[PDB]
Amino acid sequence: AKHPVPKKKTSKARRDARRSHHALTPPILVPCPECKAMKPPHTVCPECGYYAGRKVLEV
Amino acid sequence: RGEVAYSGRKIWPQKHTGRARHGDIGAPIFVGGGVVFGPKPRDYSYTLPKKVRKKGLAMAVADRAREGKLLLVEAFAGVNGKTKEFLAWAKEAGLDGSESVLLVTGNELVRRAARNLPWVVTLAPEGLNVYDIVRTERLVMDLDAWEVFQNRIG
Amino acid sequence: MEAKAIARYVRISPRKVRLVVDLIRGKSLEEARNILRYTNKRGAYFVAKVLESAAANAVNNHDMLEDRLYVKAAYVDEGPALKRVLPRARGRADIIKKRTSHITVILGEKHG
Amino acid sequence: MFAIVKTGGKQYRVEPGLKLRVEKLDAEPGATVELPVLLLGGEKTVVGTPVVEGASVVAEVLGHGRGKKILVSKFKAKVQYRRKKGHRQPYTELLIKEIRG
Amino acid sequence: MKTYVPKQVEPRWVLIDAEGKTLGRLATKIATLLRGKHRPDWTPNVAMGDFVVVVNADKIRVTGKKLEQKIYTRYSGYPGGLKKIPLEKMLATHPERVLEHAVKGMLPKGPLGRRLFKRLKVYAGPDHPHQAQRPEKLEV
Amino acid sequence: PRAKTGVVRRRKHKKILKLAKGYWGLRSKSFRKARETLFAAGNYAYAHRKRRKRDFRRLWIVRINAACRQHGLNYSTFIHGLKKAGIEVDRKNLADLAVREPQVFAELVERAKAAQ
RNA sequence: AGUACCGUGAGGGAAAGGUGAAAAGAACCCCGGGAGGGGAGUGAAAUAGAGCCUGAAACCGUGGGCUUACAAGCAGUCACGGCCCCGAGGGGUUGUGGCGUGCCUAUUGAAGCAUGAGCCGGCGACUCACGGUCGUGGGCGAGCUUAAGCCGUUGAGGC
RNA sequence: GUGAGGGCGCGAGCGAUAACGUCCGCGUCCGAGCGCGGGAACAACCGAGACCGCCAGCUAAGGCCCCCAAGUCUGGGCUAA
RNA sequence: GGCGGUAGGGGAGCGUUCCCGAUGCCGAUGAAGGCCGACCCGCGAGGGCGGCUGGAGGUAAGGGAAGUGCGAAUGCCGGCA
Ligand SMILES: NC(=[NH2+])NCCC[C@H](N)C(=O)O
Ligand SMILES: [Mg+2]
Ligand SMILES: [Mg+2]
Ligand SMILES: [Mg+2]
Ligand SMILES: [Mg+2]
Ligand SMILES: [Mg+2]
Ligand SMILES: [Mg+2]
Ligand SMILES: [Mg+2]
Ligand SMILES: [Mg+2]
Ligand SMILES: [Mg+2]
Ligand SMILES: [Mg+2]
Ligand SMILES: [Mg+2]
Ligand SMILES: [Mg+2]
Ligand SMILES: [Mg+2]
Ligand SMILES: [Mg+2]
Ligand SMILES: [Mg+2]
Ligand SMILES: [Mg+2]
Ligand SMILES: [Mg+2]
Ligand SMILES: [Mg+2]
Ligand SMILES: [Mg+2]
Ligand SMILES: [Mg+2]
Ligand SMILES: [Mg+2]
Ligand SMILES: [Mg+2]
Ligand SMILES: [Mg+2]
Ligand SMILES: [Mg+2]
Ligand SMILES: [Mg+2]
Ligand SMILES: [Mg+2]
Ligand SMILES: [Mg+2]
Ligand SMILES: [Mg+2]
Ligand SMILES: [Mg+2]
Ligand SMILES: [Mg+2]
Ligand SMILES: [Mg+2]
Ligand SMILES: [Mg+2]
Ligand SMILES: [Mg+2]
Ligand SMILES: [Mg+2]
Ligand SMILES: [Mg+2]
Ligand SMILES: [Mg+2]
Ligand SMILES: [Mg+2]
Ligand SMILES: [Mg+2]
Ligand SMILES: [Mg+2]
Ligand SMILES: [Mg+2]
Ligand SMILES: [Mg+2]
Ligand SMILES: [Mg+2]
Ligand SMILES: [Mg+2]
Ligand SMILES: [Mg+2]
Ligand SMILES: [Mg+2]
Ligand SMILES: [Mg+2]
Ligand SMILES: [Mg+2]
Ligand SMILES: [Mg+2]
Ligand SMILES: [Mg+2]
Ligand SMILES: [Mg+2]
Ligand SMILES: [Mg+2]
Ligand SMILES: [Mg+2]
Ligand SMILES: [Mg+2]
Ligand SMILES: [Mg+2]
Ligand SMILES: [Mg+2]
Ligand SMILES: [Mg+2]
Ligand SMILES: [Mg+2]
Ligand SMILES: [Mg+2]
Ligand SMILES: [Mg+2]
Ligand SMILES: [Mg+2]
Ligand SMILES: [Mg+2]
Ligand SMILES: [Mg+2]
Ligand SMILES: [Mg+2]
Ligand SMILES: [Mg+2]
Ligand SMILES: [Mg+2]
Ligand SMILES: [Mg+2]
Ligand SMILES: [Mg+2]
Ligand SMILES: [Mg+2]
Ligand SMILES: [Mg+2]
Ligand SMILES: [Mg+2]
Ligand SMILES: [Mg+2]
Ligand SMILES: [Mg+2]
Ligand SMILES: [Mg+2]
Ligand SMILES: [Mg+2]
Ligand SMILES: [Mg+2]
Ligand SMILES: [Mg+2]
Ligand SMILES: [Mg+2]
Ligand SMILES: [Mg+2]
Ligand SMILES: [Mg+2]
Ligand SMILES: [Mg+2]
Ligand SMILES: [Mg+2]
Ligand SMILES: [Mg+2]
Ligand SMILES: [Mg+2]
Ligand SMILES: [Mg+2]
Ligand SMILES: [Mg+2]
Ligand SMILES: [Mg+2]
Ligand SMILES: [Mg+2]
Ligand SMILES: [Mg+2]
Ligand SMILES: [Mg+2]
Ligand SMILES: [Mg+2]
Ligand SMILES: [Mg+2]
Ligand SMILES: [Mg+2]
Ligand SMILES: [Mg+2]
Ligand SMILES: [Mg+2]
Ligand SMILES: [Mg+2]
Ligand SMILES: [Mg+2]
Ligand SMILES: [Mg+2]
Ligand SMILES: [Mg+2]
Ligand SMILES: [Mg+2]
Ligand SMILES: [Mg+2]
Ligand SMILES: [Mg+2]
Ligand SMILES: [Mg+2]
Ligand SMILES: [Mg+2]
Ligand SMILES: [Mg+2]
Ligand SMILES: [Mg+2]
Ligand SMILES: [Mg+2]
Ligand SMILES: [Mg+2]
Ligand SMILES: [Mg+2]
Ligand SMILES: [Mg+2]
Ligand SMILES: [Mg+2]
Ligand SMILES: [Mg+2]
Ligand SMILES: [Mg+2]
Ligand SMILES: [Mg+2]
Ligand SMILES: [Mg+2]
Ligand SMILES: [Mg+2]
Ligand SMILES: [Mg+2]
Ligand SMILES: [Mg+2]
Ligand SMILES: [Mg+2]
Ligand SMILES: [Mg+2]
Ligand SMILES: [Mg+2]
Ligand SMILES: [Mg+2]
Ligand SMILES: [Mg+2]
Ligand SMILES: [Mg+2]
Ligand SMILES: [Mg+2]
Ligand SMILES: [Mg+2]
Ligand SMILES: [Mg+2]
Ligand SMILES: [Mg+2]
Ligand SMILES: [Mg+2]
Ligand SMILES: [Mg+2]
Ligand SMILES: [Mg+2]
Ligand SMILES: [Mg+2]
Ligand SMILES: [Mg+2]
Ligand SMILES: [Mg+2]
Ligand SMILES: [Mg+2]
Ligand SMILES: [Mg+2]
Ligand SMILES: [Mg+2]
Ligand SMILES: [Mg+2]
Ligand SMILES: [Mg+2]
Ligand SMILES: [Mg+2]
Ligand SMILES: [Mg+2]
Ligand SMILES: [Mg+2]
Ligand SMILES: [Mg+2]
Ligand SMILES: [Mg+2]
Ligand SMILES: [Mg+2]
Ligand SMILES: [Mg+2]
Ligand SMILES: [Mg+2]
Ligand SMILES: [Mg+2]
Ligand SMILES: [Mg+2]
Ligand SMILES: [Mg+2]
Ligand SMILES: [Mg+2]
Ligand SMILES: [Mg+2]
Ligand SMILES: [Mg+2]
Ligand SMILES: [Mg+2]
Ligand SMILES: [Mg+2]
Ligand SMILES: [Mg+2]
Ligand SMILES: [Mg+2]
Ligand SMILES: [Mg+2]
Ligand SMILES: [Mg+2]
Ligand SMILES: [Mg+2]
Ligand SMILES: [Mg+2]
Ligand SMILES: [Mg+2]
Ligand SMILES: [Mg+2]
Ligand SMILES: [Mg+2]
Ligand SMILES: [Mg+2]
Ligand SMILES: [Mg+2]
Ligand SMILES: [Mg+2]
Ligand SMILES: [Mg+2]
Ligand SMILES: [Mg+2]
Ligand SMILES: [Mg+2]
Ligand SMILES: [Mg+2]
Ligand SMILES: [Mg+2]
Ligand SMILES: [Mg+2]
Ligand SMILES: [Zn+2]
Repeated sequence: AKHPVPKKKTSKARRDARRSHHALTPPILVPCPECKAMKPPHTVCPECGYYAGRKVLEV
Repeated sequence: RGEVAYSGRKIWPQKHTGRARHGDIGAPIFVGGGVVFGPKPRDYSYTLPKKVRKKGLAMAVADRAREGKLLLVEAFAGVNGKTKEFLAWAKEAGLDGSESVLLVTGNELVRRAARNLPWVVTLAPEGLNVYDIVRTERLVMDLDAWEVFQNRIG
Repeated sequence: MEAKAIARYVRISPRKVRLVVDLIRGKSLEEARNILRYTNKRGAYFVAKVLESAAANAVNNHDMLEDRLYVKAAYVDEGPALKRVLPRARGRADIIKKRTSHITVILGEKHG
Repeated sequence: MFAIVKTGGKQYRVEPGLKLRVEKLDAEPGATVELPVLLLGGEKTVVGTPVVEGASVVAEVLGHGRGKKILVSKFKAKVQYRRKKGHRQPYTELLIKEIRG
Repeated sequence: MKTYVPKQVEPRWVLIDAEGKTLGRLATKIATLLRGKHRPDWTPNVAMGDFVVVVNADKIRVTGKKLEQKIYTRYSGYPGGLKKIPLEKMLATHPERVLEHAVKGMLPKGPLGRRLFKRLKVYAGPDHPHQAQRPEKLEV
Repeated sequence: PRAKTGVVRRRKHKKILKLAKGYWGLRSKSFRKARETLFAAGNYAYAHRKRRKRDFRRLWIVRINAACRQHGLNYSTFIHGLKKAGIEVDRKNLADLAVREPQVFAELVERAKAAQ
């Protein structure tokens, strides 16, 4: 290895075009069928402690 | 660069450093270093030919005479070292203060009375010069001052 | 009417918090609230604090209804840098820039 | 009815009531001048050889002016030769009064 | 006075029979027609040429021994990927491509030249499908 | 007395950067790249305002040629006919007649044919 | 400040000034753990709020207009067209066509696969003394001129 | 200031009737005309010495079937490669 | 009638700092500086003018004197890519 190195400073255009795929995707949330609170699917509701229509965890 | 207050050590080696070659930080290429061809104490005085000075004095008084702004007086009535007395004397002699006057006389009392006016420049006769003459719009002199001026230009 | 809130000198990299700010711009206040709540990023905390301060400003200061609030503007600026020394091999000294952010959120009323 | 007139070294097609910038003319503003005709067209067609004899276009000089400044600049590489000149072409404004056949 | 720049006009459709004609001598005329240089309102920055339909391109003729000697070439980008096809095999496999290449090589390069080439329709055999456009038979 | 740079260099850099409005990237943002691009642009402008006359003349010739070939002859035949006839109507107005007043151009074509 | 920092040591040796006329330096309330901010309040002014006069440039961002996913480029220029703005005119933008080998330095010759430069801002290089030699503006002219000093001035000249 | 010249033509020498070789003479051009037209492109080959402007005209070399401005121009002959 | 131009010779101007002009003049009805302009004068360097910022200085005609104009020195210091 002979220490590869950038040949030219990247133009703002090129670095931002490279970053064109960096946008976050927003979370995935559904309403809990008990307290109607938005929560991730297939998780136990952290606002009421219910999942599959029963208590599992003290909230 | 020799007068600056730094040492003369080479900051880093000549070669194989990656930086640029340099000597000491007093070099004028550095910030805070010496200044190339900076001004030193000088003497801007020179000897102007004497006849040129004398002829220039003559010519300045001659210009003010040909203009009609020249006036000779014998004495100064009753001014004795007070600005108000000189203001009265000048009002009577036709000096309202709208033109700057060069008063030249041997009487110290008159020069003391007049020297604080914003439109009056006082001079002893032996100190007549072409600058102060061209400076002012009118020229007033003693008869003694006139005689010693004739004796200087002679 | 608008209601803005600014968190200045937030010790985090702008390019990092902007990623989360871009997630909530133009969204309704409740949408933005849940979105920030379940966003797996460090700047989610700070954007959430700024959004809540803005909503409080709106309600308690500019006569705006809570159920009418949305994120009209939302931008991060870059603040001063905390330059630290980082020792590398062979006696060389690097400088790490610990950046800082100025989060700004501006809310308005969505009539209708 | 139109007329191809020649002035300032160049030929323009004019019609009555047309404003036109041509090269500068030695003529006081508001005065009137006759422009030669090389070809008359429209209702009738007479072809100049090279001009037509008894035909002239009467136009009224509206005034004189200077055009939009052009920055003519010359640059010669590796030789430290650079030149900057501003140029404003003097013109005259004419309004075509009538076509005199 | 400025030079007249035409408004976008309706282009005219033109049909040409290639049968028995000389390849290049017809190709130059097809290209001129595609340019719009036969119209007195011609402009170089717009596409205003004709739509040229060609039939019986399979019956083009050519001088000399060019049947076995003219060699079209294609470099596929790989090592040794140089295809050399003679005119005979071309006429017997993709005969309209002969005229297509002869015309494409005579239009300007760039985007406008490409769309001008898109305005030409070459057809082997006597039949074409552009009966809807109703072309005008031209004796070039 | 000491005359430091002060205010001048910034004003000269701003003058050169104003002319650079519209250039790609640093060619409008860096004073030096701006200056280089402006050297190129100025030489381009001189040479191209020279070449524009030939450009337009060549277009005029193409149009006159199309109109002439609509009437039998070609461009060269037509210009020879004009030269012999005595007609000194330039090619700008000639194309303007070829498109705007085809009857006058047809009359010119007639005089050109007959003038040989 | 001969400080911090560097060095065993002799020794080297920085950066760093500015709110306002007056602290009148923001009580109290609101979100927040705090920081920070939002109202209130002070002020002629608070993008004068202490990270404080003026606040340029590179540089990072939000919004708006024009434009961009079949296209070959020292990135411009010339022409035409479309869209947007300000009211036979002009500005902004760029679709297509034409033309077009960065700058500096060094060389017989560089776009050059020869040198230098990431970019911006500030610092950065033909001077001074004395003598000489030409030319030039004056003064005097077979003459021209004083040096050190002395007197006077306190930016007055004279001897 | 320069006292590193270089290409081309002619006359020679050196070289192998070799070199974008080398050394002189006469000339020219580049250098400094890497400004313009031609020669596909190209300092020195051909045309020609760029004060600035014009949507005017005439020519030079070179060109006139398409790219590409102008003749698929006229008369005679040769070539089939 | 002349006016491509490297080395180089000469000519004419612009601008920066300071002094005489100035116990004057401009200035809170807004100084210098900063951000814009498609407006005017000048071939040009530049000078005007108008709007915004700025909050206290600036300085004519005509002369004088220099620490007087930056894009490169693997320049120097700082800031940010
Ligand atoms: N009498 C005199 N020579 N006076 C000369 C000037 C005195 C003093 N410096 C003044 O102007 O008031
Ligand atoms: Mg290895
Ligand atoms: Mg590797
Ligand atoms: Mg290894
Ligand atoms: Mg590897
Ligand atoms: Mg490595
Ligand atoms: Mg960048
Ligand atoms: Mg960019
Ligand atoms: Mg990229
Ligand atoms: Mg961007
Ligand atoms: Mg709970
Ligand atoms: Mg030193
Ligand atoms: Mg020393
Ligand atoms: Mg020392
Ligand atoms: Mg020392
Ligand atoms: Mg020391
Ligand atoms: Mg030492
Ligand atoms: Mg030393
Ligand atoms: Mg030593
Ligand atoms: Mg260095
Ligand atoms: Mg040094
Ligand atoms: Mg030193
Ligand atoms: Mg110093
Ligand atoms: Mg110092
Ligand atoms: Mg110095
Ligand atoms: Mg020195
Ligand atoms: Mg001394
Ligand atoms: Mg002395
Ligand atoms: Mg006094
Ligand atoms: Mg006075
Ligand atoms: Mg006084
Ligand atoms: Mg005085
Ligand atoms: Mg997430
Ligand atoms: Mg609330
Ligand atoms: Mg490590
Ligand atoms: Mg080391
Ligand atoms: Mg170690
Ligand atoms: Mg870095
Ligand atoms: Mg860093
Ligand atoms: Mg004329
Ligand atoms: Mg009209
Ligand atoms: Mg004109
Ligand atoms: Mg004129
Ligand atoms: Mg260059
Ligand atoms: Mg150069
Ligand atoms: Mg140059
Ligand atoms: Mg045809
Ligand atoms: Mg053939
Ligand atoms: Mg097929
Ligand atoms: Mg081409
Ligand atoms: Mg300087
Ligand atoms: Mg400046
Ligand atoms: Mg300037
Ligand atoms: Mg400025
Ligand atoms: Mg642009
Ligand atoms: Mg840009
Ligand atoms: Mg320029
Ligand atoms: Mg040209
Ligand atoms: Mg020109
Ligand atoms: Mg010409
Ligand atoms: Mg014909
Ligand atoms: Mg002719
Ligand atoms: Mg003619
Ligand atoms: Mg040690
Ligand atoms: Mg120690
Ligand atoms: Mg040491
Ligand atoms: Mg230091
Ligand atoms: Mg203060
Ligand atoms: Mg204070
Ligand atoms: Mg509190
Ligand atoms: Mg709290
Ligand atoms: Mg709380
Ligand atoms: Mg607080
Ligand atoms: Mg807040
Ligand atoms: Mg507060
Ligand atoms: Mg108040
Ligand atoms: Mg006020
Ligand atoms: Mg402000
Ligand atoms: Mg302030
Ligand atoms: Mg600051
Ligand atoms: Mg500030
Ligand atoms: Mg202040
Ligand atoms: Mg700030
Ligand atoms: Mg800024
Ligand atoms: Mg944007
Ligand atoms: Mg497309
Ligand atoms: Mg394709
Ligand atoms: Mg190509
Ligand atoms: Mg190119
Ligand atoms: Mg427009
Ligand atoms: Mg064209
Ligand atoms: Mg283009
Ligand atoms: Mg190139
Ligand atoms: Mg070298
Ligand atoms: Mg070399
Ligand atoms: Mg060499
Ligand atoms: Mg290079
Ligand atoms: Mg390269
Ligand atoms: Mg070297
Ligand atoms: Mg270099
Ligand atoms: Mg570096
Ligand atoms: Mg940059
Ligand atoms: Mg700089
Ligand atoms: Mg010298
Ligand atoms: Mg000195
Ligand atoms: Mg000297
Ligand atoms: Mg001398
Ligand atoms: Mg004398
Ligand atoms: Mg004499
Ligand atoms: Mg004597
Ligand atoms: Mg030499
Ligand atoms: Mg020698
Ligand atoms: Mg040599
Ligand atoms: Mg020699
Ligand atoms: Mg020789
Ligand atoms: Mg040789
Ligand atoms: Mg020779
Ligand atoms: Mg021969
Ligand atoms: Mg020979
Ligand atoms: Mg042999
Ligand atoms: Mg030879
Ligand atoms: Mg030989
Ligand atoms: Mg040799
Ligand atoms: Mg030799
Ligand atoms: Mg050269
Ligand atoms: Mg040389
Ligand atoms: Mg020559
Ligand atoms: Mg070049
Ligand atoms: Mg070249
Ligand atoms: Mg050439
Ligand atoms: Mg060529
Ligand atoms: Mg060519
Ligand atoms: Mg040449
Ligand atoms: Mg001709
Ligand atoms: Mg010929
Ligand atoms: Mg050819
Ligand atoms: Mg021929
Ligand atoms: Mg082609
Ligand atoms: Mg053609
Ligand atoms: Mg023939
Ligand atoms: Mg064979
Ligand atoms: Mg000449
Ligand atoms: Mg010259
Ligand atoms: Mg000459
Ligand atoms: Mg001056
Ligand atoms: Mg100062
Ligand atoms: Mg001073
Ligand atoms: Mg004063
Ligand atoms: Mg004052
Ligand atoms: Mg006043
Ligand atoms: Mg006020
Ligand atoms: Mg100042
Ligand atoms: Mg200005
Ligand atoms: Mg002035
Ligand atoms: Mg204000
Ligand atoms: Mg101002
Ligand atoms: Mg004061
Ligand atoms: Mg000033
Ligand atoms: Mg002054
Ligand atoms: Mg002056
Ligand atoms: Mg003076
Ligand atoms: Mg200096
Ligand atoms: Mg330079
Ligand atoms: Mg340069
Ligand atoms: Mg470097
Ligand atoms: Mg390096
Ligand atoms: Mg470096
Ligand atoms: Mg490098
Ligand atoms: Mg540097
Ligand atoms: Mg530098
Ligand atoms: Mg450095
Ligand atoms: Mg640095
Ligand atoms: Mg970084
Ligand atoms: Zn729940």
